[PDB]
Amino acid sequence: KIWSLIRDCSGKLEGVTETSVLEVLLIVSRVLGIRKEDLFLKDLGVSPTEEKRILELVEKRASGYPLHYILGEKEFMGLSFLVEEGVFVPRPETEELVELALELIRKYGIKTVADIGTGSGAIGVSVAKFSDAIVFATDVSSKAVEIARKNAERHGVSDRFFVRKGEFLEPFKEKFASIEMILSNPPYVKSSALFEPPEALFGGEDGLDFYREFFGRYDTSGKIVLMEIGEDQVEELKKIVSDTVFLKDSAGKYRFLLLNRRSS
Ligand SMILES: Nc1ncnc2c1ncn2[C@@H]1O[C@H](CSCC[C@H](N)C(=O)O)[C@@H](O)[C@H]1O
Repeated sequence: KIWSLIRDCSGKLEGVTETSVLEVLLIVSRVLGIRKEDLFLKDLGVSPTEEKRILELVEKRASGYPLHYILGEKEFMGLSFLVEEGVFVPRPETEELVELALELIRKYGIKTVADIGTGSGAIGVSVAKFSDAIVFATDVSSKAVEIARKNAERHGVSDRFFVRKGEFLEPFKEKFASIEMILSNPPYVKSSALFEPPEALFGGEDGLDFYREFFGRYDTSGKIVLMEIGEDQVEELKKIVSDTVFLKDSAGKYRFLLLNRRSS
């Protein structure tokens, strides 16, 4: 059977994953070359090369290597984002930033938006696909820039999502002024601490370098700045940026900084 294979592949993963069966289900679909809902048909056996690939990938995973890198894909705001080693894998917590972002575009009629450190493009691509905004996106990784460009093509929004390599908004200076809302899910981990990129997790000794450099260099008058943040960085953020508000996600951990300097 392939349902035994499935059940043995998973015990192998009551390590790294809490959701071993589902991760097995997904690794199986991907080798068999199939949509996940096809696993249920009859005449669904898995023939060698196949069974071969599955324990292969299955153990590459018991190790802690990322599922989504194996899968080549991660769903975020209901969309399929291509991901590969070198790109940060979108996290569920971040969908919250986007829905808050969307509520903001509707509330104000915002038309131009930026997404600092785009990664796979999860934030800006979703904002583009689900609103009328135009989005300027940046990443220091040329590998993120690439994948993000394709995810934009992949979702029909290359005409409203532009990514440029470089840091912060340095590559879009010509556009700084016209930008109404600045979005980011930047590195915020105490570097005073895994297969995702360092550039993407680490925020210096205290995990704030990113905000210190940003609110330090950019004049934000007239703009709405919405950024994801570490659970424990509120009190210290209140001193780099004094007029910000701070929201909790669906869980109750503070997760977002909102600095609304739009007017009237
Ligand atoms: N100063 C900086 N300017 C622009 N991008 C930066 C940067 N510092 C880190 N990055 C980028 O920030 C991203 C952080 S990970 C988050 C990626 C994506 N926004 C998501 O939410 O899934 C990485 O892709 C990294 O390349």
